[PDB]
Amino acid sequence: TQNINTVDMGLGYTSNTCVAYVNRVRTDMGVRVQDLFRVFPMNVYRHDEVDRWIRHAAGVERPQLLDTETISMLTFGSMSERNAAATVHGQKAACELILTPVTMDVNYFKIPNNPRGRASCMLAVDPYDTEAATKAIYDHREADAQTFAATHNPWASQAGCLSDVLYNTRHRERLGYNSKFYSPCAQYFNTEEIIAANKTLFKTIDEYLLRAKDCIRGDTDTQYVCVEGTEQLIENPCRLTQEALPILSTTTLALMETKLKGGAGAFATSETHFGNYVVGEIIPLQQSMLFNS
Amino acid sequence: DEVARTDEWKGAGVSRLREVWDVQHRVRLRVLWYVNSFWRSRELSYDDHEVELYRALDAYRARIAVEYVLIRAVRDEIYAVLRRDGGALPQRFACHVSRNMSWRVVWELCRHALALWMDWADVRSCIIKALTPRLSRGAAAAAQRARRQRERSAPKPQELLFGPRNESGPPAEQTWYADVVRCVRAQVDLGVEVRAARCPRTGLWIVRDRRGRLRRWLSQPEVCVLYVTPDLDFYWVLPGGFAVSSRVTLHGLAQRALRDRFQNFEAVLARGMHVEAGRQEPETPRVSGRRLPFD
Amino acid sequence: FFFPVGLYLPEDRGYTTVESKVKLNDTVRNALPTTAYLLNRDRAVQKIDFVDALKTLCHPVLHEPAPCLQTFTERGPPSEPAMQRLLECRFQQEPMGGAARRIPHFYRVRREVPRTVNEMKQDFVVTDFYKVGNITLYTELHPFFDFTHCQENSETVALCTPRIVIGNLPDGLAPGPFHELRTWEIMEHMRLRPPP
Amino acid sequence: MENWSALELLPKVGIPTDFLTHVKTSAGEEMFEALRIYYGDDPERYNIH
Amino acid sequence: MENWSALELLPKVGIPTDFLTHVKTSAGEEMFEALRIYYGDDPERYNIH
Amino acid sequence: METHLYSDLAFEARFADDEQLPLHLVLDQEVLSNEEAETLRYVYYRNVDSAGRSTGRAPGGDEDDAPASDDAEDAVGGDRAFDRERRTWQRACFRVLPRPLELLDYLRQSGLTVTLEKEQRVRMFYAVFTTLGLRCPDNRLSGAQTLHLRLVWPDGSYRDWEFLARDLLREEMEAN
Amino acid sequence: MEANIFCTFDHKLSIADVGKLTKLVAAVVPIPQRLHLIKHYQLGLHQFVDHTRGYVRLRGLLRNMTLTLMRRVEGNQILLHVPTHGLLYTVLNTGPVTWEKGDALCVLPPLFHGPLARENLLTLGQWELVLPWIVPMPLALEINQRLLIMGLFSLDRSYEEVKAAVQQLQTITFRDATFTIPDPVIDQHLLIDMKTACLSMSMVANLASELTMTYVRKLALEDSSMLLVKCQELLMRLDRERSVGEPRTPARPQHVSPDDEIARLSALFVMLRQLDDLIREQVVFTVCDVSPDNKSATCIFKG
Amino acid sequence: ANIFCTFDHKLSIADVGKLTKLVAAVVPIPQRLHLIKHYQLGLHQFVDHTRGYVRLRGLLRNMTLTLMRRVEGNQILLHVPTHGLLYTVLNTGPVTWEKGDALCVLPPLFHGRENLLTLGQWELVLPWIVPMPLALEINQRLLIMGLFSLDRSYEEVKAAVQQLQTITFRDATFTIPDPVIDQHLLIDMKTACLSMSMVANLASELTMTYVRKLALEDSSMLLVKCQELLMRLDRERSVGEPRTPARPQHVSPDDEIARLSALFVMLRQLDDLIREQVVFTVCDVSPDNKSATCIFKG
Amino acid sequence: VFALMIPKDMYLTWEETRGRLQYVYLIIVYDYDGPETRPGIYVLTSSIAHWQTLVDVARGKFARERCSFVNRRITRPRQIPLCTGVIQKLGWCLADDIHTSFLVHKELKLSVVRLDNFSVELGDFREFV
Amino acid sequence: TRCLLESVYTASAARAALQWLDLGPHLLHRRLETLGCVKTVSLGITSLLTCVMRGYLYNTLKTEVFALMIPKDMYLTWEETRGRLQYVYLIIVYDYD
Repeated sequence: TQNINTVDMGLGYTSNTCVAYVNRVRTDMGVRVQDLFRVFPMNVYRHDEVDRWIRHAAGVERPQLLDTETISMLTFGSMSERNAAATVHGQKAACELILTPVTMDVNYFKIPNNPRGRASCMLAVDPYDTEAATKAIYDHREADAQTFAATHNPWASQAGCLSDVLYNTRHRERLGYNSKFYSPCAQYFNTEEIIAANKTLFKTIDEYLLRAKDCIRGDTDTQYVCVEGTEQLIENPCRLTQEALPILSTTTLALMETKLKGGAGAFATSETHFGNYVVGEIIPLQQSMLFNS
Repeated sequence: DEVARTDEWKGAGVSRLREVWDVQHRVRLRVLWYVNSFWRSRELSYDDHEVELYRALDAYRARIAVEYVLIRAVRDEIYAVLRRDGGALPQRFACHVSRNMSWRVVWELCRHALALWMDWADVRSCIIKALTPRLSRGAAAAAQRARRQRERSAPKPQELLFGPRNESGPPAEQTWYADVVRCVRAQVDLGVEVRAARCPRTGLWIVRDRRGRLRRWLSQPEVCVLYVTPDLDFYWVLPGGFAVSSRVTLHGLAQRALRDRFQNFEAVLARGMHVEAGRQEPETPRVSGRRLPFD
Repeated sequence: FFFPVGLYLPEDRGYTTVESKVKLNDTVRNALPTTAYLLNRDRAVQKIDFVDALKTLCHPVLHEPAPCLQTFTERGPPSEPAMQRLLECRFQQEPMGGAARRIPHFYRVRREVPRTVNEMKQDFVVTDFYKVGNITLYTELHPFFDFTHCQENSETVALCTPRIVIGNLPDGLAPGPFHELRTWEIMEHMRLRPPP
Repeated sequence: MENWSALELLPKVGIPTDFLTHVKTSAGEEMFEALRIYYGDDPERYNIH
Repeated sequence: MENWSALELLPKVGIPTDFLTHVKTSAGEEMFEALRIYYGDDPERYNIH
Repeated sequence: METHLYSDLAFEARFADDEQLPLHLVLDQEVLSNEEAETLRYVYYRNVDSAGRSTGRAPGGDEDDAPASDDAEDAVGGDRAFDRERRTWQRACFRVLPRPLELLDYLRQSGLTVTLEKEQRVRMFYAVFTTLGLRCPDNRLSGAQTLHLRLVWPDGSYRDWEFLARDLLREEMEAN
Repeated sequence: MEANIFCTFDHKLSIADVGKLTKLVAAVVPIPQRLHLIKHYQLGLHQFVDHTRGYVRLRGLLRNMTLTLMRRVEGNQILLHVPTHGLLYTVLNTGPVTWEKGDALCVLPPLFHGPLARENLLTLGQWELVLPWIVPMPLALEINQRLLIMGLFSLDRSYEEVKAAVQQLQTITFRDATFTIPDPVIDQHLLIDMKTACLSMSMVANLASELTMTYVRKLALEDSSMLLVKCQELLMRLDRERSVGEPRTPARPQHVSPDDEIARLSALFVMLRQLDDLIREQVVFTVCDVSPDNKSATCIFKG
Repeated sequence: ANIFCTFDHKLSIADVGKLTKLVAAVVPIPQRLHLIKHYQLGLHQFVDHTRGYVRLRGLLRNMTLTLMRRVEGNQILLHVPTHGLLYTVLNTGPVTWEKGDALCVLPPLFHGRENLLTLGQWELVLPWIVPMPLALEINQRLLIMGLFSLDRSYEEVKAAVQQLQTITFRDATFTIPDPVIDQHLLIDMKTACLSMSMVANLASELTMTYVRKLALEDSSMLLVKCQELLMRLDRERSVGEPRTPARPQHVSPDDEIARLSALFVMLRQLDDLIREQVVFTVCDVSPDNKSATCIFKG
Repeated sequence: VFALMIPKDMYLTWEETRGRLQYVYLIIVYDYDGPETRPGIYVLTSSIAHWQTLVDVARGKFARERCSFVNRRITRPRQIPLCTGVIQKLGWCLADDIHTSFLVHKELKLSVVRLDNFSVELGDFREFV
Repeated sequence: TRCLLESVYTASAARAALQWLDLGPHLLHRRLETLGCVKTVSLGITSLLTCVMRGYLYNTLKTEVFALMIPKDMYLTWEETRGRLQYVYLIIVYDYD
């Protein structure tokens, strides 16, 4: 054994990194939906016949009892969802769904935004100002900082929403859930963590470097929360900026065919045809960057 | 080998299923009869002589009347004291008034309000809610302690200089229950909780919402309010703060009837309760149909 | 990444900029979108429909509004003076015995009644429903359920009630033209595209 | 928590400093643990015990 | 609090001690302001930090 | 259904002293709400004779028969009267079935055999099974006897109803 | 198998903190899992401590945890040693209980001691190191017995009558020291324990033969002594509460049968062992040495 | 771990020769200590006319066990065995061991006085190491024989105790001493019998009330079975009496507390009796069978 | 040390997310519901090492057999039932070490469960009601 | 705060001061005379305090300057942005209930 001590000899940041090159996607970039019956195994419908009928109509099986406190102490989180028979496209990027009104502004999806419908970046709020932070993220009588509307999704933006009780980890703990499953929504709906993250500039940079990092098991078909060792943490810039990026999506196969037929730079532009539309990818990821390598 | 009672209970089964309503026909429930109950083997006799049923119905009538006789006592006390003082009543709640107002119409509205309150008063009126804590066991000892504190002699210099703190008096803010009757659209709100405090500049009463906001129905001409204090003093207040004051006598009822009608329940130790008294309870032990049972 | 599926674009302002590039044959299935198309890890085409969401949508948690009501009631009624008009409704059961005869007696008194919050939602247009001027937004918590504050026993209480049919959604979140287009879709499904 | 008086009294080695941002911005934004600021002349360094 | 390990390590002056009563009696009857007693061999003095 | 069997055995064991016979009941959405059924804590019952006198009090009357006195210091015969009043209530066992069921089908799913004069099905959102004791000291029981049912919830609130023996027993006693 | 376990403190340690740690060497610290590397958050009972939740829950959680001995604080690292069965170790007692040579020790959640001061061990921000009490067998047995008795007595009673009896039951006096059981609550664990006790008592009542039932009555008729007087007080109060019957003399034995008695007594002993398991904790140390200041002892570790 | 024992009496060569035959015997010590006197060997310390089997069993529980190693001219060397290792031990019991037996330690019921090492009113008495079934059988035989003590006037009970004294164990027969002397029972055995009778009597009374208390919380089928069993027990027990057993409901708190505490304190007395201490496991036994190799389970 | 072989029918586990360290037990349970008695034999793997908690969860699992034991006691008064069941601990192994395997001997093919690096620490036949 | 600093002054002399203050018929300010601010203490059965009545507050070598401590309930300001130089006053106001 040999132990090492390091002293930093700079008064400022004396080292820099850049993400220079990428060549793989570990996940499938798919469209498969998250299985809530896995994450919430205890719940059943009150009438047994309708419970059987609903579980048969979907692809899910019988409910399961969450393990007790002593067992949870002795063991690790349950990996309820088995691996698949074959894995061609790699790890499953499970999509989590937020219910929105049909009249929600389509231009909202064409730029990086909070899927919650309201801005919640703490770098805009004064440090350690808890009341200002809560008013910023929750008060719908105060105009949203990003768009100056009250919200673009009333069913997700305010305290006690459907999506708030679905994805906020406090409400999940209230309901009883399997914590082993990774949730892509948790970073946006975790109000208490976001409020606590409201520090000064360099403190937030240090938090971003050290702690506010995702960690997902890389050896299983479904995204499980990692054990905090033997797996290195994953940088997640969206955690700091509190936004999601827009992906290339289209409403009809005609517009997808047009995008595939066009030359370079076709994926970037967004187009509309009466009731149909395309949203262009914010960075040329799909078109060039994955396939250049 | 012998046969267990449970096996013969199961095999014998039931043969009855009957619906029974309560006396006032509010609630219906079903009764099961098991052909293996020990009830069968007894030599039981049964008879329903008419005079016994008549007496039972009279006693049941007496049981119901306990609340309404008390309400009528409050009403006739109101009329008695109003006659006693010749219809002249003083301001007792803080409100500003004008000499130019036509007070005859508000007198008429007060009469209408009295009629409407007597029409609508119920078991959930402020009177019953105010007297119910009196029936609790700690009540008598607390009253004795309060009286003994209230009339003790002034401290001498020795006890002020040496020894214990001064004995604290009662808090300035009290909790009352009230019945609010509105005439313009017939509406009576029974058993509303209110906080009462006495104004410093003038010794009148000020009533506030339990959240602390000022109750404003003194300013509304169409509403009269009846207040009852835990000392069983009642004020019948018409707008402007002018009130009729008297005490809620209840010696017209036997102790047994009042007590067995609405003495408060007291709990016994069960699952989830702390063995020590007064501790913070954990979550309530619900049994639910939304979830799988814990076993 | 985040992407929408199922949005309805305003027909009163519809436009196209790709008329010279694509043509869709006149069907309702083209008119009202239900599908979103994406690219795979390879540049292959993949598809999502509402049927695939059933693993999420059918779970009881979406249909249970108890935590929503708990949050709604734990934070009290709004204190802003402009918002007080939302709290003034009171609802009263009363016997049906003499109702027909008593109907004139109700109008006998010439007093107006407070306007219910659900009715107030209906007069916002589709675009300014989301603006800060929409007072009622603090009640629009769940798509499937209704919320309001009301006066009960001279106190303010919170009432939660389920929307039984989709027609009960506010006009700002599901306008009339959307319902008409959806009916056209159902008729096209039933082969009634030109109706009798 | 640190002995600032010992820092003030003891001899020091002079270096050219290279804060990227303004030094007061680095202090106000909490670049360092164990910060102390004072204005003018603070006599507390003179009371040795 | 007094760090007894420093006394245990540093050089000491040899003295003929004179307690009128038994040492454990004077210590047990609380003659001394601060006191530390240990039995056997205490490894504490060896972990210099 | 285990509650009914246990209560029958318990009343059989206690009959010599108590002279109370068991009465098995089923409760559903016609008597209590789903929340009330899910959160129920205790069920209590009281026996009242034809004269309106509760069982637990003295046969020849009590001090409680005196009128109340309006004195706060006296309360209403406070501690002694409170003790006398509490003494008259008795606690019964109960079990809650929190999910919709058909009663006859449920009973047949258990070991019981069911043979009714008319086999009409009864459907209920939930069921509370409880057994109450009816007092018959003389080995006689009068149709004018009254029985009270009390349900208590964790906050201490309660709901009361009363039934008279005629409605409970008219044809059942005439059959035996 | 992992013998030595590394624990990393995620918080910067001062000089006072490392002084406290090096003072704490050879104490007994419980761990939730026998991992190779753990964070300091997992140390001790603080991760589980919760008032308004009760004593029995914490007792069960502690009983499931694994025990380690502390050594070698080495600059932001501490090394925990998992003892092996049958070997000889030195143990530090951190509680107020008085150890004596030759007795067996059990691990239990801390009780409330008289001076009310308690005082903290290391305190890293909101985290605090709280250790269990290593206690001799008689005291642990008394605690479990009184907890069960309190549970059985309290059910179906009002707070008023249980107040004085519970205040009396909670207080323990052991070797000139006074302790109180801090937070008893009627819980699922206590209820299943009570159910098992009730089943065992019913089987004991069913199994007991006529002569083992009548032995006490025969002695009461034949002999007189203070112990017998104390027993007869209880039995007489029970009989008088039941009926006005005077003490009946027993009869001539009807069916003498050694084999029947032997089988019946064997069954009774099975039931008695089952009833005894409810209160007897697991022995973890047997002491044979003690420092005269009662600060440490030499003990043999038992699994 | 080594323990040194010294003799301050005056040994002869005959005494040494008698002592060397016990080279692998099991010797109990009151406490672990580096250097002890010969007075503290064996059970001779505790023997007195007023106490018997129960007290010696209880004392043997807390004692520490040692094996012997051969002798200096005046000093005995004792070895404290560690758990899990294997050692050679001497068969001092009245029966023969065999492979796989679990061995318990018991106070000696009888001797032979053949080879007692006596040094001025002190003598070395060693406990019996016997297989677990034999220990169980003789323990419960003694306990039963204690209960019969109070009415031994009848002939049938005398025949019962006569049958109860004799024991046969795989081709060995011997007679257990009668725990009653001069029509009286020693105090420790009397307290044991009193405690077990009190436990039974208290259980018979308290069980019904606690069944009701628990059934109020939940009414599982197990409580129904317990209720039926207790009703049967009361019916059979009351067959010789009129009317009813008439158990009441309004029990005073102090009576209930006293009854529960008495039940448990009586349970604590028996805990030494209900369990046998098993500390050895014999792997290999010599054909001579007077010695064997065993694994220490202490 | 060695490896332990268990047939598929005799294996059961109650926790579905196996802890890193697994203790194994031998459990036999008597069912008295029939005219004879049916002793069910099982081999159990669990992360619980404390015997009392394992007994409590086992009682929770096998309640029907407890009721059957009491019913056997009441039904046949002249006969004394043994117990509800006994539990003995023998072994500890890691979760990854557990595998499913097939065995062929005497031409018969059997499905078996193996604990690849089993360590033997045999406890005691302890009975529970 | 009243409860806290009433528990602090649980001495015969302080209670005597309070009784003397409330006893007479005069207004409070007629009974009071202000001396200044204190900066020293020598403890004993009778303690000695040294108080300045014109000047700054500092120790022997002026190596430390002392502040003036006002309890938070008694502190009062009437301006949003403070002037560079501030004067401080003592106010006693009577409510005639």
